[PDB]
Amino acid sequence: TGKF
Amino acid sequence: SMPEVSNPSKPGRKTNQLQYMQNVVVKTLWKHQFAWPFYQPVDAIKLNLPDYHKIIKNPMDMGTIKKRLENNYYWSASECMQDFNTMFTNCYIYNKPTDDIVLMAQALEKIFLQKVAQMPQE
Repeated sequence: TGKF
Repeated sequence: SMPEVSNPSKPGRKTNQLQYMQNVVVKTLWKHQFAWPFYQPVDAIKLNLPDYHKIIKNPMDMGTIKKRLENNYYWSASECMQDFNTMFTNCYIYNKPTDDIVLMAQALEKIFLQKVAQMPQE
């Protein structure tokens, strides 16, 4: 997971 | 839930610095092409960040800051500056060093500090  | 943007038991007002924070700092940052990830509170459910609130205990975002200024929530520009710092620091702490959003935060924070350096005296 994570943002960008 | 969303952070509070009003509190009848917290002393607030509108100073010359706080109007600068609202009408110069927030306005300048909001128009920036890198500002949009900071417009609203991080939605850890929608963004599939299930541990966001494990790592980040004090969320902050520019939408909340703008509404607090509109509500005369702050007592001093210092308080508003700290909210901006919390917002950027949260982003550095949670995200990976190589993420685009970290680069975006760094460029936005530099503009934030440039504007704070020219804030009027209280």
